[PDB]
Amino acid sequence: TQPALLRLSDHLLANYKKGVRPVRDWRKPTTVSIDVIMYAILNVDEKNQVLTTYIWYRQYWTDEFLQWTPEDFDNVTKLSIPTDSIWVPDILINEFVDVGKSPNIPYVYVHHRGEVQNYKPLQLVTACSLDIYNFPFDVQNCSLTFTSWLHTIQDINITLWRSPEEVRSDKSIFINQGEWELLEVFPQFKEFSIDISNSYAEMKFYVIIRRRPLFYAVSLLLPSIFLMVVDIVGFCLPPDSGERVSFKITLLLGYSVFLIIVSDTLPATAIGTPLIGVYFVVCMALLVISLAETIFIVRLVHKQDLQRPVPDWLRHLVLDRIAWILLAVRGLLQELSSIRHFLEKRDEMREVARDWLRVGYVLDRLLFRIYLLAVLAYSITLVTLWSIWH
Amino acid sequence: TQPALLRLSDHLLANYKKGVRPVRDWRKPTTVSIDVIMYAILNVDEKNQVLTTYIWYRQYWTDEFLQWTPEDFDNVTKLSIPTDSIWVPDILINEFVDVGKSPNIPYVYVHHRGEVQNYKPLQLVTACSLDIYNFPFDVQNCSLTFTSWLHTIQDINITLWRSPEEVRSDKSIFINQGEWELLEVFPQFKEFSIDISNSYAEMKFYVIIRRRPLFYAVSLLLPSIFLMVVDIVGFCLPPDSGERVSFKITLLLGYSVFLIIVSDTLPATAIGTPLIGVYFVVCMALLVISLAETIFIVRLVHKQDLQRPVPDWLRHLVLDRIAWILLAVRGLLQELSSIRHFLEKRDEMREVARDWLRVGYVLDRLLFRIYLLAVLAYSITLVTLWSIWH
Amino acid sequence: TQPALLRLSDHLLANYKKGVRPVRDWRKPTTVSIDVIMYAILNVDEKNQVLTTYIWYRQYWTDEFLQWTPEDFDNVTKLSIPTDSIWVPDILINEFVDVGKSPNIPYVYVHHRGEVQNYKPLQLVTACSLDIYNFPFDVQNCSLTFTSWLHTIQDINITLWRSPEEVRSDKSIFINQGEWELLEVFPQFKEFSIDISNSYAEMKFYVIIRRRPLFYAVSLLLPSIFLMVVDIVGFCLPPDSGERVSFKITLLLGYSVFLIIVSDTLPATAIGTPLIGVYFVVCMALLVISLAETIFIVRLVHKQDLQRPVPDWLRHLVLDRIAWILLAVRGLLQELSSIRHFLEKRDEMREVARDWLRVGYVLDRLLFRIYLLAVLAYSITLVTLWSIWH
Amino acid sequence: TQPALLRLSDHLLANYKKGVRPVRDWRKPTTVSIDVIMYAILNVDEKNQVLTTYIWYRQYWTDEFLQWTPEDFDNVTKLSIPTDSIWVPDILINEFVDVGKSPNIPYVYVHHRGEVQNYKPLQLVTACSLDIYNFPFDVQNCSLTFTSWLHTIQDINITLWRSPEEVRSDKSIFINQGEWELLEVFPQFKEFSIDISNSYAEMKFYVIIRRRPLFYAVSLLLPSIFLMVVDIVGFCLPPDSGERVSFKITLLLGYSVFLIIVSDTLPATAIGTPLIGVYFVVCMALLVISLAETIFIVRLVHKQDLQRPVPDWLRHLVLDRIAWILLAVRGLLQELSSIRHFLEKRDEMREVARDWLRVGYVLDRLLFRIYLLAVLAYSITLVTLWSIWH
Amino acid sequence: TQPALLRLSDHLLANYKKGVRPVRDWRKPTTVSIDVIMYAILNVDEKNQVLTTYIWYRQYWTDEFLQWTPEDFDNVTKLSIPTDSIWVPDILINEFVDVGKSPNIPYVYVHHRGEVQNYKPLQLVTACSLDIYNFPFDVQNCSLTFTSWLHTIQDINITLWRSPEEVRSDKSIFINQGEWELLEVFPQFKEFSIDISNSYAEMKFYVIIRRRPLFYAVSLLLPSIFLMVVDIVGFCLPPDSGERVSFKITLLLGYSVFLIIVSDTLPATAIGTPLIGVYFVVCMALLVISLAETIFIVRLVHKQDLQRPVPDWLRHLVLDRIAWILLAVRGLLQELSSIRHFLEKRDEMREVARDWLRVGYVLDRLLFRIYLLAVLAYSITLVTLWSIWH
Ligand SMILES: O=S(=O)(c1cccc(Cl)c1)n1ccc2c(N3CCNCC3)nc3ccccc3c21
Ligand SMILES: O=S(=O)(c1cccc(Cl)c1)n1ccc2c(N3CCNCC3)nc3ccccc3c21
Ligand SMILES: O=S(=O)(c1cccc(Cl)c1)n1ccc2c(N3CCNCC3)nc3ccccc3c21
Repeated sequence: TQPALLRLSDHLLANYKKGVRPVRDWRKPTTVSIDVIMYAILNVDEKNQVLTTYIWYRQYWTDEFLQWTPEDFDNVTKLSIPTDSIWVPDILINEFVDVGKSPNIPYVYVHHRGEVQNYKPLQLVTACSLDIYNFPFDVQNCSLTFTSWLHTIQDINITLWRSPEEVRSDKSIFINQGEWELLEVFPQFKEFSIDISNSYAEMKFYVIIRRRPLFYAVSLLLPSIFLMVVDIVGFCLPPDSGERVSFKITLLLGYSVFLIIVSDTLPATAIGTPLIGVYFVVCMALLVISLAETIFIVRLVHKQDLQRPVPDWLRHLVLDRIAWILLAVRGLLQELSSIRHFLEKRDEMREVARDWLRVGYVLDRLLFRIYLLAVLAYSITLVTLWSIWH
Repeated sequence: TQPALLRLSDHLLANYKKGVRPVRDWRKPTTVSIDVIMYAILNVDEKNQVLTTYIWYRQYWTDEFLQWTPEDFDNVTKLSIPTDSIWVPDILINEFVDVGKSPNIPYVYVHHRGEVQNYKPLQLVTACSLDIYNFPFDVQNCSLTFTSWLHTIQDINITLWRSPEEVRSDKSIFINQGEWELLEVFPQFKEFSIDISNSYAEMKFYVIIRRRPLFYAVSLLLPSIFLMVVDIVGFCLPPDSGERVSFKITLLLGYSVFLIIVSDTLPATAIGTPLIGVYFVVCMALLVISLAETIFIVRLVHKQDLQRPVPDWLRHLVLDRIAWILLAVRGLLQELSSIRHFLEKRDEMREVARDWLRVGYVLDRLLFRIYLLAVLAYSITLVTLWSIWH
Repeated sequence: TQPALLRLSDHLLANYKKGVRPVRDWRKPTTVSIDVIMYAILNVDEKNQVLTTYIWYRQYWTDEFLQWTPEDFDNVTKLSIPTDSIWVPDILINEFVDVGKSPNIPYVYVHHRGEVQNYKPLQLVTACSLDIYNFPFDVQNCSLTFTSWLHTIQDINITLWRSPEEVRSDKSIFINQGEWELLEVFPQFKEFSIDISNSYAEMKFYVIIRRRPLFYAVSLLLPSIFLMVVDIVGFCLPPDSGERVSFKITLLLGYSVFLIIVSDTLPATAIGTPLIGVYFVVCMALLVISLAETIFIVRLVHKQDLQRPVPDWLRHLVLDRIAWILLAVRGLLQELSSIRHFLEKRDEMREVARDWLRVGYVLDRLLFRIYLLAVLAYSITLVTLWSIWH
Repeated sequence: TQPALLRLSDHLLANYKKGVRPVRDWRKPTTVSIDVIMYAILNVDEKNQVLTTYIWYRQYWTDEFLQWTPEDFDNVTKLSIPTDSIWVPDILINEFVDVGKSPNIPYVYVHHRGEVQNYKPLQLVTACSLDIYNFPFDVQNCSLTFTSWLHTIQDINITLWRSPEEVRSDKSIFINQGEWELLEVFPQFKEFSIDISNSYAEMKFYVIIRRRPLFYAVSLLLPSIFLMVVDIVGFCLPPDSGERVSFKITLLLGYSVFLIIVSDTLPATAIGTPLIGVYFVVCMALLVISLAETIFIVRLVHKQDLQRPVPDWLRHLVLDRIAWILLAVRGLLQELSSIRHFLEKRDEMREVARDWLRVGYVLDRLLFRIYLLAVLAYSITLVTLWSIWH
Repeated sequence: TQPALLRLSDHLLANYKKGVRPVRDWRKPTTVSIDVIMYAILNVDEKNQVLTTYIWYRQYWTDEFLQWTPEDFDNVTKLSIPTDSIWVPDILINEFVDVGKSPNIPYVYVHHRGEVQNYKPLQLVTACSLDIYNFPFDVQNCSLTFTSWLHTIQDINITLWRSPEEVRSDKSIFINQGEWELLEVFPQFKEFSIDISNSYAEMKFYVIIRRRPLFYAVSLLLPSIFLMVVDIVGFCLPPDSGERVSFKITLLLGYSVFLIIVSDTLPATAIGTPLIGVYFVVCMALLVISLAETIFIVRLVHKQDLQRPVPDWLRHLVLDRIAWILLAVRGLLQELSSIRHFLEKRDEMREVARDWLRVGYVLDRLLFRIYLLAVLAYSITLVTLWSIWH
């Protein structure tokens, strides 16, 4: 007479207590079968070490009070029952540090043998240990531990809806083209217990994610390479021009402000700084070495009246070995003699300055070649290190 | 006797179970008809790849328990019933990554034949794949998938309130003068199923939005064009002035800090960087070429005592082809001869410096003309590329 | 015997259905009277085009079930009834894009003739079209539309508690000394309908707000005026000092970084950039013109050995019109003749350089006077434009 | 037989209506006594003019239905009753602009004569007029107004739990070592009414808070003093060095970027800018005056061939008053005469340059002393202004 | 017949009042035992002085109404009861300034003797006094005070689940690899009372946390050390080069912008600035002393025509003590005499300049050695200060 669904709901939900664990025998536990599918990785924050993810969570447990024979209710084998009208296990993650805002699913499926299926999306804000030692190429290993917060293993036990390999290989609906790439979700079962009898069943899903380094390529490689290129270009200025040192100090200031600004996007952790800091300080050291070379050559070639003739050893070395590597008539005569003396003194000072300038030019050429070779070696080493990771 | 609305509500809502799917026959599904109208696009986030929109959502389904004959209730054909007192389908979006804060509508309209109409505004925070390859002019294609989270197609099915063309052409109440322009909302129906029998009905609304490029015109074109203009202006400084290199390095530092600052507003994605990065690095390369030309000409024209006479080939080439393209009396005599020798040496050095300066000036003029032509060609290419898109 | 309030509440709220529209005749609508008073303008966001305001909202409608005769209840004419125990119209704003967090008022006043008065504070996050074409002095015109989300005009109709002039003139409790100044709140009634019979009653309150320009006076006028002042000061440096160009380029870099930083506080919209951008780029053009003038004069006065005597036309023009507007004895003789020749050549080069320097100085004086006049004219024009708006 | 608490709760809460104002006579009001204790000042935002505070709020009113004789219930004189089971006045603050997240207290104490005590912590986000005219040393005067949102003075009246002096002197549990120091909380009672009969009782607590200036001492005084010190140091460079103007312009750029950056932490209001802006622009004007003095002296001492002998008046003044304040033999003769003429011309130019350099040096010394005296006077004035405030 | 759990729940929760404190005798209090385990320190905020932590909180109290004999219910000794169906003490923290978002645990364990165990995770936003006097190495001492907000010690009393040593030594599940290291959690019991009879029981957990200084090592030590190194490198430039002062001022500008930027990450408090500010201003003073030395030596060695011969005392001192520490024939003769006079004057000026340059060079060498020794002493002092803390 009455609709089958209405009669079934009246038969089930009448005198049904939602605060009672649904077992006819209190000794057996309610085995909750669990399944997790990753949807998206909303945020990985290396500063506070929290991982924000969106997952599709489903679970099913056998409710021994929501049972009926289909033949008495017009052959209905399953129906939807509100989640607030039945007992629901309190399965939640240990790693929680903040409650996620997720849509509330008001209905759950109940079968004629008691199986209750609960589908629900969950947004998770979980704490994790984020090691950024390989920051541009780091692969993270985050853990999600689903366990009952109160019930022991003798009340609520947790298993997997699907085989572990199927959960591992599930990468169908994951949002992929973001910053973080999901590798696998590995489920593992352990019994957490710090007491002889208080054993708690937990299910650990090791969410393994790999960062995509192409995000930071333009941000990191381009400015440093550009500034080394302009350093090489500016090395060509003559040392005695009087502007080479200004060029070098301006370039060093530019690199310093670049490093200080990029430090806002480079994370840090307690165990250690990311390894690319070593490369950045190596580039800083190369720029400082270039500046020191410029200052030394400027010292060599600067023309001041205290200059003395180039020593024999320095002259021979630089200009040979390094080069091959690379009556009132008497009263009238006195005034002319004095004028000639002054001109000779000026000419001798000019010649000494010329010799020092030649030595400085040869040394500058040699040191520029050495610096170019060092820069090429550093770039080749970086390229060959990047290649093996590919 | 009693008011018609009160009697109707008592007749309907008495012994009415809100946890039961409203069908007299459990085999037929409840066909939920759906309609979506876009109101505003609150935020498009290219970093986390989430789209925030506000939509006006209405749905109607046939409730087979909320039926009456109007003649028995003073000819009432419809009435408002609280949303919490009736069964409501759990239609929600798959793309959800965060629950939106939207006003709660407490009433729904119910007709005398069971049709229940639910009007509700929804704020959506949905994940989408944002491709910014054409960042200033990119058109996005975001999907909204409305489906029942639990019920299969044999329980809840989804259709459209209006024809697909009407939903596509709906741009009436959309907030238009913002950053993002709505092109169309294209509805499509698919059956999502990863099981033989567990088929789920879904309705996909492809929200297609086009960015307005005029937002970033002042931010991008103006600084680069201004810095190229000042580069052209500063190219006029004489190479031997001793300040041209300082001008060029200061300009390069300014452009570098501009690029680093503007990188904070330029988004990036895993698949690739926006194409305007190519244009920006081309402008950087042009500035670097200008600096290298300045340094080369400074090398040519710098006056130092090691200068040798201009070679025959270089002199002929630059100054012709490129130009057309563009007794104690004897003792007295000795001192005078020495003075004349010193003056002649200084004059010869000055003349050699003059020849080198002339060659450098001619080369600088030619290279300035070439650089101006290259800049004009680049600007014309950019303008003609912008024209075809208009 | 029993307290009058208890008896009255038992008489009213017993067998009272809160899901029924309170009319004895379903044909007549419930006329809801609305009054709105602005408290504060929490935030006006020109980027996402959302307006955040706090208002004091009160409404009253005639409930035909909450009626009694005072003489039967100890002459009680009004009482407070919980808001959750009575029917409340679902009046809410169309412009909503996010739900506002506002305190919940648990009680409403009910009179003996059915009038139910609902007082409630509301925080509103509404979308609006913000035109910043006159950004420092722009007056905004935001609309708040109160209407029933579900009920048509035949069920719920909306009017005004007070006359439109009284609502317009209400500026008593508004927080005034903030950034935004409230001009008026203009109420207007319209019938929103996109169907023959589905007519919806709405009440539009045009919130008109004017920005106070004194916020940005120090932020905008002071840096630009200061940098023009230092440009005028630095124009006094001699062109041949060798540091005027460095001064000008440093000043231009400072103005560029100022503009880039201040762009973070200058909003932009799709329809167009704020008009003060024109003034800012005019200041940029004036600085660039100053730099170009400095470079031109440096070109004129720079002393290099390729200098030729000043042409007759240029000399006459600049130095008149612009100025008015503003035997071994023979062997001994040969060496002396050669020395005299060298000294004469050097003196002639020095004299040519002196003539060119004089011409450059006169031209620099004239162009400095012209630039000062142009700057004064620009400042006077800005002051006059500001005065007429006052 | 039964427990005393259970019997008392059954006697009280049975047939008890929580929607009725608890008075046997509706003519008398429920006098709510209010006490407020400040816990912490979470945030004072001068931009949006909102004050965030945490307070400990307690109130007690006489409930005439929750009365019993202790002798009938095992001498129980008080008990805890859930807040949701009794009538609670809707006392809330007018100044609210956002609802505060505060813990919910589920129990209230009820005495045997009806006194109901409600203890609750409250987080308040209230709008206030923040005058920052004395920004580093400003004392704010914020108002908290507790009143019933609906009930008039004939229904709910408000008084103080403690005497006003006790509320004023309460600074025990306030968090003190933060940025803001609490001076006093002054309670005042007023009757808010804009109608003859609609009088509302309100209680205003004037929260008076004084900012601690030691927060911004390092941020403001240190950079300006340091840049003044380096300005004084750089004033010692010789004017003819050719780098003094570059030093001054670099220093000016540094101060400009410092001011622009510190503007991000200096708030502004509609009524007026903070007074320390005057001091900052005075420092800026001092730096500009130093730059102008440097440029003027550079103009005086610059050596160019157009220099003319120092005028008699300038020479006398600067160098006295300011200083005290601080045959082929004839053919042979012609060539020597010409050489002597050239040397004499060069020597005369050098002597004129020397005289101008001496005048410039004396003037530079005098102006440096004047500038040092002005800087010392400004620093002394600032110190003596700070002393009187201490 | 019926399931044991259902019968037990019916026996307990029937006619059970959840608003009544569960004691058969109202004179005895409900002794709540408290245990707290720290999970993670989400955020320590020194600006607003708030501490955000996640803790695992469990409590148990004896409910005298939830008691049964196991033999009558199939030997059930414990069961799970919903938290909303029983009386729960209102234990919450005094230090709260904002409510934390934590998962809600819906079940609590109840034993057959009345013991009710409540497990719950809590996110705490508590105010604390953060002293950053030793900012890089500071250890904080934050207090968490658990007490009943309403009930006095005669109603609810608080003790510890475990011994204080066990609570102190608990560092098992704390997230350790973050910025903050947990030292211990020290529980202490006090009776808070400001009245003769209104005594409140409270339990204080002194959360003691130590910051890990390795976070800021790269951010602080590296830039200052690098800028000192480049200062030492640039000290080698010859004083008469004309670019040493420009190098020094550019370096000072770089250090100034570094300090201004790093001030954004250096917190400040009312009681005092962090001690590393002293070291930073010492580095500033060292750089300023270097600049002043450079300016002084530039003054000494600058060549201008007003130079006078080096005084006897200065010459002797610097060049000895500091060095050891480190007829028409007559008409023909007149012209030659005049030429010789001019050449002699120029030579004498050159010789005076040479002597002054020698003195300046010796003084510059000595002062560079002194500055290097001072820098080495400062670095050694910093290293030895860091060693003793290790
Ligand atoms: O044995 S313990 O007292 C213990 C003793 C010493 C070190 C440690 Cl680390 C633990 N203990 C065991 C589980 C557990 C728990 N969980 C119950 C199961 N679901 C998650 C919450 N919360 C707690 C909250 C506060 C204090 C203790 C506990 C606790
Ligand atoms: O007389 S008024 O209409 C009036 C007329 C003209 C200017 C002004 Cl400023 C007020 N009026 C008086 C109190 C009051 C009120 N409070 C009731 C007491 N608790 C706080 C809220 N809310 C309102 C909300 C909207 C409109 C009016 C009011 C209002
Ligand atoms: O004696 S007091 O009036 C008092 C008098 C003078 C200075 C001080 Cl500092 C207190 N007083 C004692 C406890 C207490 C309290 N707690 C009850 C126990 N749990 C936490 C909240 N809230 C309050 C809220 C407002 C006003 C007073 C109190 C208060």
